[PDB]
Amino acid sequence: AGDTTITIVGNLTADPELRFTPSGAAVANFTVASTPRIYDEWKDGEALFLRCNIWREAAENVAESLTRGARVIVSGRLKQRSFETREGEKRTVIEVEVDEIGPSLRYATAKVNKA
Amino acid sequence: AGDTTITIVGNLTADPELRFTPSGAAVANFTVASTPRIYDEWKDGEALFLRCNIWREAAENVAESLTRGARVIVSGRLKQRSFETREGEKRTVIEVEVDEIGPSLRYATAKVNKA
Amino acid sequence: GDTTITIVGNLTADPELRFTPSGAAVANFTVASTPRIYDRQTEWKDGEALFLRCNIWREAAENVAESLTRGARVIVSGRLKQRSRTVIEVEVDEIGPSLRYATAKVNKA
Amino acid sequence: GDTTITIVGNLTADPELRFTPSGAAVANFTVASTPRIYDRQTEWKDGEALFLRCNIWREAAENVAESLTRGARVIVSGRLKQRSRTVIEVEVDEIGPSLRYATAKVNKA
Repeated sequence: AGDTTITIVGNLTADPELRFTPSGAAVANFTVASTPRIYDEWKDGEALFLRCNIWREAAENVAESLTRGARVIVSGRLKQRSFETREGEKRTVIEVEVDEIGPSLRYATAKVNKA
Repeated sequence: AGDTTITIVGNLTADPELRFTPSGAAVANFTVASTPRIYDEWKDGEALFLRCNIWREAAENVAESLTRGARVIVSGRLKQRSFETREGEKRTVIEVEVDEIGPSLRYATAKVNKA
Repeated sequence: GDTTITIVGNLTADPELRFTPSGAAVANFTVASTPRIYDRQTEWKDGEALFLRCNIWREAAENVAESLTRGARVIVSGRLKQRSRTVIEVEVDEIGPSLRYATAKVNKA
Repeated sequence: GDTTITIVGNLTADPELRFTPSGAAVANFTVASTPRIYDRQTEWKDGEALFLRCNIWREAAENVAESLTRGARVIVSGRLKQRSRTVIEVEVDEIGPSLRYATAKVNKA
């Protein structure tokens, strides 16, 4: 189905965690901190931390290509979930299923190596 | 600062709530339910409910132009917040500060009236 | 895999409605998006102005034809496509009148 | 107020680096985005292929020049702008190599 996609630019809060599923598929998890502009001065504002995940090869590349602090351009779709019941109440979580990710060449360089 | 914007299409979970601030400014709140495609059949999947808010005039127009069920195209920026402390723990909320919103002409018509 | 974009702007003129030889409806129109420029506390101004032509099909274009006219403010979500010289247009997925400076009485099908 | 878009694709060829008469660096390149087509359980295929030319300035274009070459897969975030006949290009805000089929050793400034 897909729908509702977003593009976010920010830095990894920590190194990408690459763990393997029993089926052989790799999963790369990382949260992206997107910290805004400035003015007059210059003031960092708001900030948005989004939990991301990517699989297969893309996941492995990511794991051995990015580290904590890396500024990246992320594209993917937004996924939400909700909780409940009469003894406590309503909780909401959200994540991004990354379609593509790359380190930003805004404040850095990098020598790419296709396979 | 801005940054991280999104565009979502969906239906209002309920009529837009228009309340007035003591300062005279109007606030329009509404949550958008974005329910996905299908196939083979046809299966509604995932679903994403996003709390939106718009002010000033745009807010008032919205309030007297849209109702529960209305299919709309929303554009704006994503805003997140986080909670905490040693007796309970971590909670996260998110909202969209609408820049522009309009009813969709995908499954309907509407006669617009500029002011 | 398509490249999607969202654009806000006004209709260069009344939407053009036609019918392919098969019967399918087709509406062509162009949106003029005018930018932001500032100085903040020293007067803002509008930008270069971007003109993107849009196409919409089936029962949706029939809705555009019926609701939108010249100079209407609209928000468009679609996919960039380039023709065959060779221009870049937008195949509309969703479109509706912006409620920024206007109200509207919607009517479901 | 600008119209922003995100595009994935490969570099039509090595990036073109030049310097305005003032000294500012400028990199021009074009991204070829190739779509998705399917049948699901009956073989998928790629689409029409969109070609958008991109420009990037200052110390960022100097980074593009140094990291990207012909055929590299990249993800671009920018703003649509139309020139003066009259074409539509993308003024890049951020760009980096897609890690879909490749790794990379980044190096902060």
